[PDB]
Amino acid sequence: GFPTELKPGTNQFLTTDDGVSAPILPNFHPTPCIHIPGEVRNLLELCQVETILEVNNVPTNATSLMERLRFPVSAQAGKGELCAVFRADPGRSGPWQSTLLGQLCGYYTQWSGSLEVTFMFTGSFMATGKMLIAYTPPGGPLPKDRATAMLGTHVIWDFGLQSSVTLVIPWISTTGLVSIWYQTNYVVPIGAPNTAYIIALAAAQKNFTMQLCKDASDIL
Amino acid sequence: GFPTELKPGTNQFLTTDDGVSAPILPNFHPTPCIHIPGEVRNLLELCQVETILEVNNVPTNATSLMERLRFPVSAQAGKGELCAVFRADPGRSGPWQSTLLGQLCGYYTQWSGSLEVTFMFTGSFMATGKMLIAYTPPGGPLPKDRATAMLGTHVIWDFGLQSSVTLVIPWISTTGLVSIWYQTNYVVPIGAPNTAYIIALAAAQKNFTMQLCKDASDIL
Amino acid sequence: FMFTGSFMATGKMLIAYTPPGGPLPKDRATAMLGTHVIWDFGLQSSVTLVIPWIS
Amino acid sequence: LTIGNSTITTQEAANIIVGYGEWPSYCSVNRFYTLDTKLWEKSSKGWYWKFPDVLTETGVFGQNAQFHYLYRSGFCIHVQCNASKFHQGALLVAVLPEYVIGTVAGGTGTEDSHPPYKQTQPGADGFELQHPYVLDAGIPISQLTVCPHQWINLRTNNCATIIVPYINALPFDSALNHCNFGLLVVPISPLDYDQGATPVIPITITLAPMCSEFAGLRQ
Amino acid sequence: SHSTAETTLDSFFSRAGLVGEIDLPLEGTTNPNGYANWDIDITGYAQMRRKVELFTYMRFDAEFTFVACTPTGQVVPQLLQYMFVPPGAPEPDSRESLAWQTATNPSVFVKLSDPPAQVSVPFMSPASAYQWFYDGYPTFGEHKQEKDLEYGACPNNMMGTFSVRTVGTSKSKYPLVIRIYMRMKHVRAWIPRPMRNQNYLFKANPNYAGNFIKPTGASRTAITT
Amino acid sequence: VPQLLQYMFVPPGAPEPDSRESLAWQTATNPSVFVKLSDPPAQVSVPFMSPASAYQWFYDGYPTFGEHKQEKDLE
Repeated sequence: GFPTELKPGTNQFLTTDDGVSAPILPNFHPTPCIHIPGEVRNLLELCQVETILEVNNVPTNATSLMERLRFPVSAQAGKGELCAVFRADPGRSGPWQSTLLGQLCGYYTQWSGSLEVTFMFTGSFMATGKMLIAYTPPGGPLPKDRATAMLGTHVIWDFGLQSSVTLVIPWISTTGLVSIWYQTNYVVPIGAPNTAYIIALAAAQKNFTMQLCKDASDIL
Repeated sequence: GFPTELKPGTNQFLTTDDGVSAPILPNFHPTPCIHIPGEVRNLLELCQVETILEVNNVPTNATSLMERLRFPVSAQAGKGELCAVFRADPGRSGPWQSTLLGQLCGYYTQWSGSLEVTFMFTGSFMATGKMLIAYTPPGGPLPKDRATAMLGTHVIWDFGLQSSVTLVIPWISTTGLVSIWYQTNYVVPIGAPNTAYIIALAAAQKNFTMQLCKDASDIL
Repeated sequence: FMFTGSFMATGKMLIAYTPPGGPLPKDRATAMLGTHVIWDFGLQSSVTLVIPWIS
Repeated sequence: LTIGNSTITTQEAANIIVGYGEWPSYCSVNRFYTLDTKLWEKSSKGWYWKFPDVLTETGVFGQNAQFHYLYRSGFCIHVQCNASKFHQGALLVAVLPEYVIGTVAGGTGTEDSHPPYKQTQPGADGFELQHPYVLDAGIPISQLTVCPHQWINLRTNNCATIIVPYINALPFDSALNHCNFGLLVVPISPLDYDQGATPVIPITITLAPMCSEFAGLRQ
Repeated sequence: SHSTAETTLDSFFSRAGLVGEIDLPLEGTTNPNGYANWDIDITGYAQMRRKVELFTYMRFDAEFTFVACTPTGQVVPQLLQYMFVPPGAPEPDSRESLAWQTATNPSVFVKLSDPPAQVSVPFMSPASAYQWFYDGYPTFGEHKQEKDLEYGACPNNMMGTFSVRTVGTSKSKYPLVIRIYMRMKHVRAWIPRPMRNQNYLFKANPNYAGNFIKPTGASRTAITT
Repeated sequence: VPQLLQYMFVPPGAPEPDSRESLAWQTATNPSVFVKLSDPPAQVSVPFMSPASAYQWFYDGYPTFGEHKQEKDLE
């Protein structure tokens, strides 16, 4: 009635709208809110939790899934390469779609920040040896041996420390590569198991975040 | 619902409207704005930059465009007329559609203000001579010789100065004419080139501005 | 170094010094990597070179 | 700063020109680079250069700059053109940011595949413009002066300088991945001289960046 | 001047004009599947394209509108759909595709009897500002020898995609003709670039042809007035 | 009846349409509005477009503002 004509496009219906509707029950009183020990604020803190990562993917049998998530180590192999973790890109298929970080990033398009990983060793109390962690920046060719990787940012493993070995990637945004190499041969005392299995952990840093949502779904 | 009836013409759709629409993504956060050394404010400062002007347009061959933008000078011609720049009207075809000032004014209908031009000379260090710059106001007949043009506002060229010669038009709004004449013969020392080429520059003054936009396009 | 050209002449010149041990110079680019002196004809004889050490 | 016996004769009376009245910035040195002399001829039409990819072969620190990824420096570009007092000519020097090289698609069919490596690599010497009116890119030569430039006249000066900071497409910039800029030199008035005189005009360009960065990544 | 509002860069870019033209005839071969798609090609029209190369680095938003009409211009009781496709999201492939019901893709239900509705999209470019010229390789991948699937649609430059569909299992009864208009609210540029003046050869690639014309040839000789 | 009609203001500099399929219809610089006639009539306004300070219904001189006073000028 009051003189004012709204510009055309009054009844457009887009999902993003910040519209409020009249309640179907204008007299109901909602149940009181309680305090629960659990609490969630954003997706950032959920990315700040640690979760396991997988390397080996050779066997596919149903009763054989466990030896996928861990990779073996033997004393016979020396001065070479044990395992080469696939390219660093959590959104795409590879290592990171198994962990929580990649899957939640699966609901997003692009991301930027820094990533860090920590490594845990499961050898005997009487065992000793030396290990190498190799990181190469994107763009650079494939590593050849321990010497070429040692030129760049590398982490050397000491068995005087149990799991203090950790790596931090300054920036991630075509993709970087990380690998593991034998700095020295594996030596074991007599009367001890001749082989062990290795596991690793991963998480997200403070400055890691996503920007835009993606409509991605696979199953079902 | 509230009693008020908008006057007829509520859903008229005109392009000039200052309307704001609901974003298609009500939750996205735009990328942060950065500081860039380049910066643009209006069309006036872009008109305040210098750009070359063209006079000669005799040859049309593809490998012959360069001698268009400059005009030659020879010692044989004397006490006469070397070059007569076309009528002063940047919007229309002629001299000024080659430079930036006229082309941007091409997107506009009418303009008012003052214009200035500067001249540069490319002779040898051992050369000398005298030159004349002629401007006639609109309405007045065509100039006949150096004497008739000298009655009006004229600029005399001195070769003791390299490019200090400049001209300022008090007002432009059917069109004015400017020409170049030989005040004296061209004298050159022996052992030096017998001819030279001349170039000029143009720009817009502070008080030059346009008023109304025009829907003008030619190619493609 | 002193130059004895005409008053109307101009050009560019290069002075090359290589340290002992290093191979023979190939062109102006290789010598330019080391300590070199560039000659300007805006100066008459201001061009000079100093060897830090000789043994 | 001499490589053995590299002590050239340099000018001390350069004409100082500032760019936008703004000095370069910090993270977001005394080596003077030397290039091969250029010969200017009566029928010459002008040249062009592409940085930093072609720059990584002439400089002493430029040769190492092939392996350096990022840059942090200020550019003091010196262009020198020595000539006699009775020579005639005119030269233009300017910098065109984000200068995309225009490929030429001739023949009866107006369609070509990905740009050939022959066109992408003109060498460290430089290349000549096929049709310098359009800069071989369909861009009119009349409009270069809107960008930073300098006028070189034989009767007026023999040298010029240009100072430009780093302007890139992204706040985080890569020098070995993204082509930054290039230099354009084109004659406006063809050079003339008397019969029997020297027909070759030397051109030299000197620049002095500060430093670059290695970067590097691992898997 | 004192009243310089009409002379600013916003006013120099303040105009809604023709951007897209897509037709959906009742029967034919242009779209025998009942739907169509449109890529945002501002460079397609030389009118609006020639404006942008005056600068190299620029930022702009946009708003979009839709008009449905018959070849005679009558109004019919049917609905049409419009949705913005981000680069990550997949384009529809069939009329009964599962992409129509995807929740993460924003879509709106609109009745064309209602006078035309208009929607806007904010800054979607991951970079700080748009770059109409990328002095390098079109693909951002690590391979520089193959025909990658990401060629043409690079994440650093593309700004979205639209699709159109008439929803409903019952068959559509009317022909459709659709016209698209766009306009910008905020425009900001940093560095000027010399204006592109000579004739164009390709639709989105600045490559040119060997037949040279000059922008002007009206003036015969210097002596001639 | 269910149809739409177009209205646009033509400034003196802009060219008038010449055909039904003319390119002037899609010109961006010419303001035009899409209107449904079923909607009760819409109204638009134009502000002061005269380059001069005020209108003059009588021009004591020549109808043309050109420098020629003998021909049949297009203006």
